[PDB]
Amino acid sequence: EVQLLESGGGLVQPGGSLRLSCAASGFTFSSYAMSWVRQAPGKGLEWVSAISGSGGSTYYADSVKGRFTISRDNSKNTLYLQMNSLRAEDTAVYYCAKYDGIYGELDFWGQGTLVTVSSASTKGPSVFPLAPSGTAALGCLVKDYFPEPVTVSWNSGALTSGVHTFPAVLQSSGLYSLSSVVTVPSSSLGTQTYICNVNHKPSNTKVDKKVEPKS
Amino acid sequence: EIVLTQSPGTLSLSPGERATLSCRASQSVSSSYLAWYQQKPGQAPRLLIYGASSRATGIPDRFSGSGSGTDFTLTISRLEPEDFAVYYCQQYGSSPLTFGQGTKVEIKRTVAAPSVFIFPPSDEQLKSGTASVVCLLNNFYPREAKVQWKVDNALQSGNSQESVTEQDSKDSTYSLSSTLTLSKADYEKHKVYACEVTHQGLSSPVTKSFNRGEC
Ligand SMILES: [Cl-]
Repeated sequence: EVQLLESGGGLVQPGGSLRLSCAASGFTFSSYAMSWVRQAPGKGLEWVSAISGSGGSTYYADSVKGRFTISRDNSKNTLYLQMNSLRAEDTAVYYCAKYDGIYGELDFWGQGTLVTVSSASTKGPSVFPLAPSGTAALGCLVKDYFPEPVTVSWNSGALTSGVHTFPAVLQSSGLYSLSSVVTVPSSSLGTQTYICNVNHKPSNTKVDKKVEPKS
Repeated sequence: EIVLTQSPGTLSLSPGERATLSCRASQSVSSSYLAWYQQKPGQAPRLLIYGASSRATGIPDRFSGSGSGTDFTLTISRLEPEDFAVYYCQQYGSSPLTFGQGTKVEIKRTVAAPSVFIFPPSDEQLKSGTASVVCLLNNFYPREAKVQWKVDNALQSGNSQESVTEQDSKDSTYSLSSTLTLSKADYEKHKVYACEVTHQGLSSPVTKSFNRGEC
């Protein structure tokens, strides 16, 4: 099966540089033109750059010309995007994608890697309880972290039913915040233990927060 | 560049029903070089249609495309559960290639009112000089709902943020989290913290509240 596996994304400084990689398998890589396409958070898809099969021809969007360089190493089955002079507006999920050799359209996309461009430092989240007071609701507020992402699980994965982990919001401070909630039998509140397991890998934060009724 | 406008922004339909999506170009698309992509949340785009009307290999019969010049159509004759996703059109006849803003095809189900819960800020957070108040609207349809914050009957503005989950795979509902952010000093100045919810599934608005400093 055809696969395109992306890597090299993460948090970087304005004016800084970053290199993305796209590892191709399951087809003769050197026979096809390749592309990078970006999706800024919550917005549309924007084509970034393209390269011929041999690497002899390269193409760029106006918004990245002179700063980004597309390249490939056919002996490694790898496509590259060298992003120099980065700006906040370059913040996006970046996709590598293959061009159809016969018909010309993009026919296969990689899963994408998040690139965040900001002067702000990595920051682990504070995790606060959302205490419960038929059906009861409880959760965890995961506040003031940077960059994305975090993961949340309940009771080390044992509790999944009725769980809603919300998309993070970006606050004016420039830090993210999300809630994760679960609805449970209100009779279970006294006997059953509820713990939210929060991971923020960029800051190596691991927090297990027990959520209890407050009196 | 060629601008692609898709309509409608959202389509609410039931499984088994017909879906018709429109993609209008600001200039004539060359040689019907227009593609349609499917994208599910957190996933890479998947090619459905190339050349305005040609099904990609592996794409089921139910998907078809038509059109020329400036007006293009994607048709899904009979919606399967897995067909509910975002759909983009894309022109590649004139560089740079460009994408429409996408049409979301959502499951239409019976009107369900939200279960509303309010959460006070924890004692732990209050030590940091900030108070976050959270309002949960659980398992509702349709997606539109209105949340008003009231602090001792005073309407709040400019100090809350919302996020909504993706449509639930089991019951087809949405959930919404709203967070009111106050300095501790402002939080301490008032008693009644209230979240007022307006929704189609409610005959009149639903208020959930608590008083600061009362078990
Ligand atoms: Cl080529």
